[PDB]
Amino acid sequence: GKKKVCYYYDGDIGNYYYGQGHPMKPHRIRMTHNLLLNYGLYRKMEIYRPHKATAEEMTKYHSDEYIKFLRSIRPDNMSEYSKQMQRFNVGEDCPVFDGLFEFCQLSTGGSVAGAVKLNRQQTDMAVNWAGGLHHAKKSEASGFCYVNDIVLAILELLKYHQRVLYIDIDIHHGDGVEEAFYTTDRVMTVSFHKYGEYYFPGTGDLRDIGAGKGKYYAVNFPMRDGIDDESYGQIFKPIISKVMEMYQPSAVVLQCGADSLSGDRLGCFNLTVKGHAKCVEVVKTFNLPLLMLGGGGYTIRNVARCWTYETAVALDCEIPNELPYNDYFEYFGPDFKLHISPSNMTNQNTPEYMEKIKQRLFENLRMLP
Ligand SMILES: CSc1ccccc1C(=O)NCCCC[C@H](NC(=O)c1cncs1)c1ncc(-c2ccc3ccccc3c2)[nH]1
Ligand SMILES: [Ca+2]
Ligand SMILES: [Ca+2]
Ligand SMILES: [Zn+2]
Repeated sequence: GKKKVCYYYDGDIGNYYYGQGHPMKPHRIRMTHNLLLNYGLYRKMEIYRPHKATAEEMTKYHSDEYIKFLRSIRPDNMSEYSKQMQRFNVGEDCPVFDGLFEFCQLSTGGSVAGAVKLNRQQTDMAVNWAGGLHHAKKSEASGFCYVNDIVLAILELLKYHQRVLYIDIDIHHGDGVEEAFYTTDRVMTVSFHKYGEYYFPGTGDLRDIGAGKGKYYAVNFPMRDGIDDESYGQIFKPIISKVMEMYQPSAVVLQCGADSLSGDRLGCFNLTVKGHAKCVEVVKTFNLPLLMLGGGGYTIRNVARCWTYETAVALDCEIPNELPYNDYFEYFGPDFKLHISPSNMTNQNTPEYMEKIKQRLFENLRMLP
């Protein structure tokens, strides 16, 4: 029926600045919080402030060398660590900024706290919008991510769950999560993303299905520019339903990257908030312990709308399209509405392409015991 939702948020998260012109804007999490608070969602869920994850917690997946570098690097001592910066991919994409390590601790802290809270059966859904940083590697930062909170949270769930299902609806391929569990059947990583012609991160081919004991436990749905609600909607439920039937998981982690929305400054997809939220509703019908994370998103007004609505969906709460007054009301102009309209962009994904990729995916799903 209606489930218990635990929400994680640190009031300071919005103060971390990546640098002038960088598209990663932590302020989008404070806009999200302010919007869902202003709609009255605080009355229906538990709000918790996440702890600052320790180097011990982070090293359950990451190397000590990489975590020690992260916990010591600063804009002032930058010149000293020139070699280490290159080794760990800290530079233009993943800059060195004031409070970098603290930001990682808060982002991670909520994901691991949600996994613990779910493990103890104290909640049915845990939400951490500051998490979902799917590109971070064992000893390397990548695509604005430094610590892979998702991998750490999955490692936490694996303590009480034999099989965990990871679903990634960000526009980019969830490389870091896929790589972490590429050779195990204990975690199945299913990712829907845009693919081809030097599009970040370069990975996510349909033919990438896992290795060793993890062969057939890595699923990838490569899409082209312009995918709409209708096209995405016809593939998501059938793939997820088959993955549930064959894989039979006991816990689910769903990364909700909003960079797959219409008009995103870094994305080329054309989903609306109702189309994006349809994925949360689909996953929610299986009534399995669920951890909901954030991820991509540069058009911060659309990110705030999307995650406010997906929190409402998780609560089975109907909220009006008319936006309530809030601390960032001017960002949502000139409509001041919660829902967004799709653009006139061409959907390169022909329905036949969608059905062909889906067919090949189901072939691979037949290979599970
Ligand atoms: C959407 S924000 C997000 C939030 C949470 C989790 C994930 C994401 C995400 O999708 N991250 C990946 C985004 C793509 C990275 C992509 N980079 C590359 O392709 C390569 C880099 N090095 C070699 S190739 C990129 N797209 C735009 C820029 C960019 C633009 C302006 C900048 C101005 C200042 C400084 C840096 C900047 C980086 N970089
Ligand atoms: Ca994805
Ligand atoms: Ca796997
Ligand atoms: Zn992304």
